[PDB]
Amino acid sequence: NWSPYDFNGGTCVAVAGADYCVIAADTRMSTGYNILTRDYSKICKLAEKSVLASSGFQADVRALQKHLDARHLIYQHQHNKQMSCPAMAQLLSNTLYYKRFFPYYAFNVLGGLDNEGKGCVFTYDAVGSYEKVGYSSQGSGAKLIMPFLDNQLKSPSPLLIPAQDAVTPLSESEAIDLVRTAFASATERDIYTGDKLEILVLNKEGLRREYMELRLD
Amino acid sequence: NQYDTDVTTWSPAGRLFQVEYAMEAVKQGSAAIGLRSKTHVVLACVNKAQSELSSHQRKIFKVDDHIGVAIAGLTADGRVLSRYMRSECINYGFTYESSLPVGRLVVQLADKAQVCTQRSWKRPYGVGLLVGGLDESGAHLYYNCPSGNYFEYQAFAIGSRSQAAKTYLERKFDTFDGATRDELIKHALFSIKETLQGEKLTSSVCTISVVGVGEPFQTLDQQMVQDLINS
Amino acid sequence: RYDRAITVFSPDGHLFQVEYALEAVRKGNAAVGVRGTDTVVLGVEKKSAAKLQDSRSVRKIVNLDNHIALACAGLKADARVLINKARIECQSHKLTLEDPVTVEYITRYIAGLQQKYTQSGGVRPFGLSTLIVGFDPYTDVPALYQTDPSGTFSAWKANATGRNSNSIREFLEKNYKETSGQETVKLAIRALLEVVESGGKNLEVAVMRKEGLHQLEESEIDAIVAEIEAEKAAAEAAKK
Amino acid sequence: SQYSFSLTTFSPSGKLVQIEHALTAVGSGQTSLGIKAANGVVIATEKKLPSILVDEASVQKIQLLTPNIGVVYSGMGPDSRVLVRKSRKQAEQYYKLYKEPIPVTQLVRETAAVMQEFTQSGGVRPFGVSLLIAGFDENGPQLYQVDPSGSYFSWKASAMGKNVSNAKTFLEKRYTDDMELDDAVHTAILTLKEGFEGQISGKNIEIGIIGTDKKFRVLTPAEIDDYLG
Amino acid sequence: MECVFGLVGNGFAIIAADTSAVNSILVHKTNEDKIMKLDSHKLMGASGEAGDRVQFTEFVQKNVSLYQFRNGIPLTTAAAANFTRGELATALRKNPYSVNIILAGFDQDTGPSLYFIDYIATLHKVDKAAFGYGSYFALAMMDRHYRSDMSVDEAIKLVDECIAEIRTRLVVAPPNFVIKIVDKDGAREFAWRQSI
Amino acid sequence: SRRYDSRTTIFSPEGRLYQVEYAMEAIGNAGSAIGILAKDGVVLIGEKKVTSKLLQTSTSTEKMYKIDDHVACAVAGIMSDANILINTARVQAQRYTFSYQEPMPVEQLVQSLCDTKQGYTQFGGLRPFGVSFLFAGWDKNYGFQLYMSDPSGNYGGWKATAIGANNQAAQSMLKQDYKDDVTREDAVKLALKVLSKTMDSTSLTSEKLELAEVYLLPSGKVKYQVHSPESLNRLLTESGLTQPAAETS
Amino acid sequence: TTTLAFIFKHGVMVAADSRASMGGYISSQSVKKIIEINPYMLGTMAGGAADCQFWHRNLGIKCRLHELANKRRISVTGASKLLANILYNYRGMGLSVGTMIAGWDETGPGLYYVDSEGGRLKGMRFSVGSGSPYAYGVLDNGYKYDMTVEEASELARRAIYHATYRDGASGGVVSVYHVGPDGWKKVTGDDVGDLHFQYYPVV
Amino acid sequence: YDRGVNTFSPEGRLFQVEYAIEAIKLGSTAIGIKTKEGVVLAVEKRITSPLLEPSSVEKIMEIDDHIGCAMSGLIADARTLVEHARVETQNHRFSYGEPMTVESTTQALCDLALRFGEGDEESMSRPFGVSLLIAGHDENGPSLYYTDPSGTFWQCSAKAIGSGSEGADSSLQEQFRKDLSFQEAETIALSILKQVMEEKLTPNNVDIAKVSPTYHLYSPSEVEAVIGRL
Amino acid sequence: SIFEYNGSATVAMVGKNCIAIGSDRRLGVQLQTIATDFQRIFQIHDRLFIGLSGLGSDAQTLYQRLVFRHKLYQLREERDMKPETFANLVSAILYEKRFGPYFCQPVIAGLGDDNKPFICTMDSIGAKELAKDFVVAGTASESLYGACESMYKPDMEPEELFETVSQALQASVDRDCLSGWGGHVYIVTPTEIKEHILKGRMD
Repeated sequence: NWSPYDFNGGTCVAVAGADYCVIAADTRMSTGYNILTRDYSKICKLAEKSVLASSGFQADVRALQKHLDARHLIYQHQHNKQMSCPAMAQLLSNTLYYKRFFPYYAFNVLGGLDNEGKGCVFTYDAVGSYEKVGYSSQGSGAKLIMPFLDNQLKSPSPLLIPAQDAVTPLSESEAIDLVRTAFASATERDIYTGDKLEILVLNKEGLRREYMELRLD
Repeated sequence: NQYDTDVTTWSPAGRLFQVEYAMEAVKQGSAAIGLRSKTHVVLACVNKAQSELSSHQRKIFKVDDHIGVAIAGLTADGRVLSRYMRSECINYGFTYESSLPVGRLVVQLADKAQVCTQRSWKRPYGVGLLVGGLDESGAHLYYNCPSGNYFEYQAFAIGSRSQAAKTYLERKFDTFDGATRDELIKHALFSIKETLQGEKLTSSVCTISVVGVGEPFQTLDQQMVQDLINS
Repeated sequence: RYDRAITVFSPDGHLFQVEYALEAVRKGNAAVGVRGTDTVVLGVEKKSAAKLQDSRSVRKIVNLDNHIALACAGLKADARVLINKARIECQSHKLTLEDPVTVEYITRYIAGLQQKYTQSGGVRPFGLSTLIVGFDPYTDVPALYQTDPSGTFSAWKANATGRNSNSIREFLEKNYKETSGQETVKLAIRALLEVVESGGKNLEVAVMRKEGLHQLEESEIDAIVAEIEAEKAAAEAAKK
Repeated sequence: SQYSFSLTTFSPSGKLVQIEHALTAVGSGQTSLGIKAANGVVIATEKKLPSILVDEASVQKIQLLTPNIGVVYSGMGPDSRVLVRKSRKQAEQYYKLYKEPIPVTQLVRETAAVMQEFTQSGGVRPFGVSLLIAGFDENGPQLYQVDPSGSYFSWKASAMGKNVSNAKTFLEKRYTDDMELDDAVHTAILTLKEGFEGQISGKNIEIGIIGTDKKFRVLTPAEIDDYLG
Repeated sequence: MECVFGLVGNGFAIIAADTSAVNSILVHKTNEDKIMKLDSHKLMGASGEAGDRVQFTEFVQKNVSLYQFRNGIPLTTAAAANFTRGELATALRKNPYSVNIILAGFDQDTGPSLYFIDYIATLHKVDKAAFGYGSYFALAMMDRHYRSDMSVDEAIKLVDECIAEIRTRLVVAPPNFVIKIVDKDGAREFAWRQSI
Repeated sequence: SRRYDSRTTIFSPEGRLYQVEYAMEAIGNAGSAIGILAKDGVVLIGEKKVTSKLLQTSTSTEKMYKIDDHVACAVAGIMSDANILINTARVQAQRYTFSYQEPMPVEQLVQSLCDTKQGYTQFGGLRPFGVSFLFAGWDKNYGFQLYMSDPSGNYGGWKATAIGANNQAAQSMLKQDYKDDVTREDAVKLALKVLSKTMDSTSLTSEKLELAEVYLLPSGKVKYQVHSPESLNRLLTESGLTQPAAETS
Repeated sequence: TTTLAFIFKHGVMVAADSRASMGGYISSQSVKKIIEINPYMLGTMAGGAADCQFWHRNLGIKCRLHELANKRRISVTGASKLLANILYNYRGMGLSVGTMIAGWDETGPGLYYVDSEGGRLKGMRFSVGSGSPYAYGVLDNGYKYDMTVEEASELARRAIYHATYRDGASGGVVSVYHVGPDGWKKVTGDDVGDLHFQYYPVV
Repeated sequence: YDRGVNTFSPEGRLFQVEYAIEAIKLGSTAIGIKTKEGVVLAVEKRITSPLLEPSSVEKIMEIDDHIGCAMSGLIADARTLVEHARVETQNHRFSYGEPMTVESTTQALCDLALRFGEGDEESMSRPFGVSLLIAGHDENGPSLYYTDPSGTFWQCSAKAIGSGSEGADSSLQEQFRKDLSFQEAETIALSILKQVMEEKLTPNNVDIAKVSPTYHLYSPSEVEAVIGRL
Repeated sequence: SIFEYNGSATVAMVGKNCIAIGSDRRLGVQLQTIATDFQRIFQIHDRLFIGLSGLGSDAQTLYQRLVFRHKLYQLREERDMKPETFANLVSAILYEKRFGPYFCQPVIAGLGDDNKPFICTMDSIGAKELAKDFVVAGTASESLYGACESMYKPDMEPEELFETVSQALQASVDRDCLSGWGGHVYIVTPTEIKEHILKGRMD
């Protein structure tokens, strides 16, 4: 009779730099073919150096964000320190999988700075499996973004045994423009992406926030 | 005196002796101070290590961005009550996405404490919490005795040798209401000095944590309190 | 459920109920275990032979597993419960892990079980002190352990429990040597003879080979007893 | 609610003291007795009330549990009601499962087990009552006794309550096999008269009898008086 | 899918079974021995879902071993079969196991026996048994040549013939079969029938 | 509420549980019963404690109960608790015969009952069962068996043992007189002799006695049977005649 | 996905591709499908990726607790049996897990194949995943028990390459581990897009 | 009297907690010293008779790759605490993939200490008559903590528990220098343990453990070397 | 369905002072004939027999469970249970699983009281069918009804009753493919119990 899920579209992108991490996601929210709001933020700042950007069912996205925030506050109180990014990634994986048999309908992309200060981006299923990758994007427009990002930011795999070196790392001003271009191209061709683009640029100086105007129609 | 072995046995004088033993447990704690203005609460605690080599036991704690706790009495129960208060503040934040008012947390805490003083198999908590946080009205300071009662003061002190600090505050509490952050910090330092038995005050004996209408909870660092004491 | 702190601390830090369990152990049949290089003997004081007992259907030295055996001292009623749980664990370990339980593992399990009882609310401690024996799989190196009512355990070259446990323990402390084959059985029999001087008709002895347990026959115990009874008199006459 | 500590422990002599107090407590109850004729059973008890203002007809001490069976109690009244209710419940469970009346012996055994429960379970005292369960069934007349210890016996004749010894000796000397049901009724009435201070009347005592194969019926005062006349 | 079958000679009870463990189309293994030893004098061939087969067989072996050490006298074959049937029947309505069991054994005072236990928990003391698609061929051939007094040579010849037919006529014909015999000496492995 | 707790399950400074010892005392105050393990059977004989003349005595037994086709018991101690224990024991025997489909070997039945008793002996704070059992039965495993159970939840196999009142005198006479190869008749005679010699009153009365024997019928069927009063009279007369038939010299 | 493992003279090898796909989409080409449980023990990922990751993390934790308790590293048999039991407890819930537990015991090399159905096998050759049959095809053809590690590692790479070439759901980076007498090591990892033109030269 | 397990004494101290604290006074002396290089632990085994196998008497148990633990008091009740700590540390590794800090393990062990009681609210019916040293290394560097049956703990630079507490602590304050090289730190602990121990210090009579980066229980041969150095 | 998973034929029929209960003799997965000597009739005591048609496993379970209860009744009451009482007991223990029913169709027959026959069969949830001429259950229900309706007589000596039940059962089972392979007939009289095994079609 009734469906306990809804697909609210939007898309999130994360780009991991050598010393930073750029996370972006448009502010559109919708159901069916009508826009509910144009200022729904996908990005949540989970820790001082982690930032969760997720797309999918909005109620489940918020439930997951609040659950992780509460669990982080508990961790802070117990262990008297702020959860590192990879620990948050592991916690998120376990939390997603605990609801294996009634999953969150959220597609998450953690970004952040690890202990040593290198940006690290974790990309998730809806059931918990995750990887550490140099970039990612999830949601409606993800498939439109991936080919361009892949073409523009390719590095020898981390699994090659005679390690084949690494590609010249990209500075921040270039990752920002790359994310801008990705969302421009995704909005042109996806009905679920558009409005603004919140580009949280974590650094060693603390995270900023930037906005760009995507097309409305 | 035979009205003394079980909590649920009133004494013929109208007294409850196990509860009074719990309330005595606090008096063996170290001096936990607290003093309030209309915007700020300052919890200061005197630290007594059990040896030259061994270190002290922590007594100030954070409950959320706007509430702090200074416990006296046995620590095994201070830990459970602090964990409960943190959990409640987190749950309220989760449900209403707003900070839990001090007063309501304190009253829930007093209910939790009283519940133990009424059942045969349970025992009172034996830890006296001195809650200080923020409400829409501004700053607030409470005290929760293991008896399940709670009070509100412009300033207060508990624990062993807490009478000297209490007696200094009773001289100066008229001023706290309108006092700035620095003046409350100064009053906390002096109220501690009154507790020290002829020792010159130093940062190494007490820790001061302050919460304010614009500031989250914080425990002042070892060196800044030392520099302030050098005045 | 009935929750009452039967075991509790005495004003000087002692667990009176555990110590009374130990005393209940003192009153139990003497038992001895002598780890040898290639065998691990066990023995007990009474083989249930007061001229009328029908002891066909029960042995004191009990198999927890073809891998492992157990001798118990103290209350006989508790021994059955402890042995049943030990057997159940021996099987459940094979199920959960294909490997059979190593001697130290089952000893530790019994010990923790006893401690749980000395601390669980509303239950009496086991009044037992078990001797455990076996050959750790894939090792063929014998192993001897014991637990005590407190729930603490440790290995031994040889040991005794029950009445006169101390006297047997001194005998072992002065008479133990790295034995093999029949020599281990000889030492165990002598150690028991120290306290049960009415030899033969009272001892019950078993020997653990790498291939399992097997309990000596009356004729065999009598042969060993006669051997010792002759050689000891001979040695005493020679010395004196 | 621990309430799991037997209040009826073993005294150093091996005696279960609280059960003995219960036996005394029945020992101070009004007398009751029962005889089994060769062709039926009879049970009776004294029903003397503290005042005339008490309506004697509003309560009966002899109560039938199944049309074959009836019981008499001595000692505390309230406990007998508990036991009668529970015994009726068990009889009806038996009838539900097997569509036959429960044999007297089985009902007695089950009531005895109920009695025993309270002598081991924690937080309760044994029933201050002893029961005489009279029944007639497929294997002849039967009279069973049950005491707070939960043990039960089969008697040819018995009594309990106030004046146990005199009634007991009276029955022992006056009882005989082959006694008819009416002879047993007269004997029981005489035994009650022996110790019954005052004068017997149909409104002072209670009688119940089971004929041959028939139903347990509690005599009405209109006809008990005919028997005693 | 599994094939299993039994045969009771004059003083022995043979059990044979295919030894192929599969997933969908791949014979991950052809040495999978499925006939268990419950005791020195018992065999328990099982057929059914591999996980259920293994778990149930191990559970039953645990209980057999527990009985053995606790009392000192091993379970007689009929009692082992009845215990298996009881456990399987109780699980039937709560969390059914999908295992079909053939239990053989030898007891000095009774001789060889072979029990039929279906996954529905129907127990019967059969002269000859078989489970799986090879059951048709096995049963027909045994009926054709079975006698009540077969020398182990004759019984093994019969089992070889049954194996050859099962290979020739089934489409899921497994290539490898194991043959286990129980006699006065005890449960044992008789021979391995390599085909490949 | 604590002050009302007797703490039944607890160790005394001696290392022994008081309530179980009081239970053995309660057994000691109960009627006597003895068991004789004969070559061709097992015999249990018991003393009906309550012996008022108004007792009906038409009931077949008061102290010996059938637990299964192959096992019976003779009870001493508080018969109120013994009823519960025999109900449980019959239940346990049938539970084995259901699971395994064969008679439950006697030793296992004894052990299961003793494990029931030890539970009350160890945890829960309830008084232990003040009972003690003699078990007679037959197995394929071991043939005729006789076992004795303490209220401690401990048991042992006995060629001949006694429980209840005046236990030790009968025990001693059994030590002095029991021999292997004692057959049916010899076991019956020995039991009657030892009991009456242990009784306060000679020339016993059938109304004050119970005799049961678990033997094996020619066709391998364990047949338990309790003697009718007239059979008791015949045995009593024969024994009261044969006792002087030996004491004459 | 296509993963294989086989015991031979000098130990047990393990190989596996690196593709992760949903429907017809390649969500990634860099999933580590050989899961380090223990410096002596490697599991393998096949079927649900979340399920395999989670239950191998649980397996690692159980093995660690067992080591701490018993002061002895759990044998491959025990680890395999723990995983089999754990997955059996979830029998009907629809998990997807097929994982070779390759390792080295005190008693010699060990390799076991475990399934979400609770089925466990022990063998000297296995391969799991969609490209299982191609891996077998090449592996059974080239396999010999006496071959040296330097060519066992080449066989394990060639088999997975063939599976990737023929199977849509498999591909990416062939990652080959060697679980030697002491412990394992990543002997080689190559990119299938380069392997193909290594084996079939452009000319 | 039948005072409850949780009864407060007139001066505010739980009785059973005091009676438990008394129980550590009877336990073997166990001593540890923090230093920059790492942490050292030692404990008298109390090998009563030569038959007893020395190696099987373990009083220093690993909680995790970086957290030792010296047990004193009732070693039966200490096992349970260490098993709880092991499962908690592994859970934290499972739930974050990083080692649990030492101060949190200590606080994890201590949070179990006061759970006792009656009334089916907790299975434990009595305090743990065990006081532990927890020697570990984590992001904060070497750290040493200790606990007592009062469910409390506190970091210390050097501590000695069990029977010799008072003497060992006096000798430690007189000598703990805060510049100790690990070499000096372990000889100091062993020299203190020597005087307290009635029996002569032998390789088998004592158990030494170094936390340093990774836990290591000294083998008998290694103990002989440092006994000689002393 | 599930009742004809095994297939059975059981009949009961009342003579003068004798009762006869018959049955088939074969176990089958569905049409496989595993054993031609199955037992559907069980003696519970002299003068009381139960036939348990329907699923074989349910039958064995109910038989063993009924033996438990009956023996415990003999020990507690000291009388063998009367037929009608046993039928009521079986009805109760079948109805307890009203929503989990045993797939058995028991037939109960036995002399008792003043040597008076008793027969009844029950629904799978205990609805009793106390009859007086005859009762039939199993897969050959209709055929047995016809054969017995056409072959019964009011009061029949033991030999006539044997011949009639035998002919009815055999002629009614020959018209059924899930039953046959012999027969097993009891003639129970207040002085004698005759247990016959019949020569049947083995096809």
